[PDB]
Amino acid sequence: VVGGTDADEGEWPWQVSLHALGQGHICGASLISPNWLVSAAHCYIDDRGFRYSDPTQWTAFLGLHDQSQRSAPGVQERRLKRIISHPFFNDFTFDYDIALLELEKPAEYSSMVRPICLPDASHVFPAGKAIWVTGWGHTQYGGTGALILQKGEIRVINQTTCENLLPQQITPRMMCVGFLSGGVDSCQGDSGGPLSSVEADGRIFQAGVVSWGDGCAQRNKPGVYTRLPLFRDWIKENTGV
Ligand SMILES: N=C(N)NCCC1CCN(C(=O)[C@H](Cc2cccc(C(=N)N)c2)NS(=O)(=O)c2ccc3ccccc3c2)CC1
Repeated sequence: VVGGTDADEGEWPWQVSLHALGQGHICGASLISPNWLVSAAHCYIDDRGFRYSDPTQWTAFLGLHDQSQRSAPGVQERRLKRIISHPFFNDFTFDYDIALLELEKPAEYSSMVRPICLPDASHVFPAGKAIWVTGWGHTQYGGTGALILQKGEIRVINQTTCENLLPQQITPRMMCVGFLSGGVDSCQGDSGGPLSSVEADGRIFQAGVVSWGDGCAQRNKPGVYTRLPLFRDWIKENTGV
């Protein structure tokens, strides 16, 4: 996260960290139930040197705050039993960049581990609404990741403007969130993480999945996120959630 600040410990109990066997933090995820997490599909694509699509190659850390303190009290470690990438995911356009990750064993709800609420299919996160992006990703484009979870406030951008800023790259499954001036934005390593939106009664709903961006925090290049409401039924059908 670029232009963010240290989050308070336990401030985002739904934020999860996904480590690949011997590679440390690779992507973020969100806890949505005792057994399921939501993340970005592009994080689980095999490459010639490593099988990122193999659930046994991952470890999820829930209730984590500092990457250098993965054993701290309250931090839960879990293995993945399965990775369900959206069938329509497109590695080239990044359309349908969303995945469901089944925990090998249930998360234990605590003050540091708690699911984020999921929005109904018909709900719309309005342009201009303040949203929170969190993650251990880079704090600067071409920089390095954060040890302490970072948080940043950004805003939903009008879909038409989004399409115009990134021509031939924005599908209806995507949504721009951030600022045209840049400054605050997600970045490498934040992919898979959730957008947290404070709703009418203070409860937090997931407004999207960190997916991609042209650089990080650049002017006129807000981050592109996978929308959530559009996948409510898909999540329910695949996880029972
Ligand atoms: N085979 C593979 N391992 N492929 C990995 C592809 C890529 C997917 C998403 N990523 C990004 O979009 C980054 C960083 C980023 C991540 C999330 C949000 C934002 C944001 N600005 N809000 C920025 N953006 S970039 O313009 O620097 C870039 C794009 C595509 C690339 C392809 C290959 C190598 C480097 C790349 C960098 C990181 C990695």
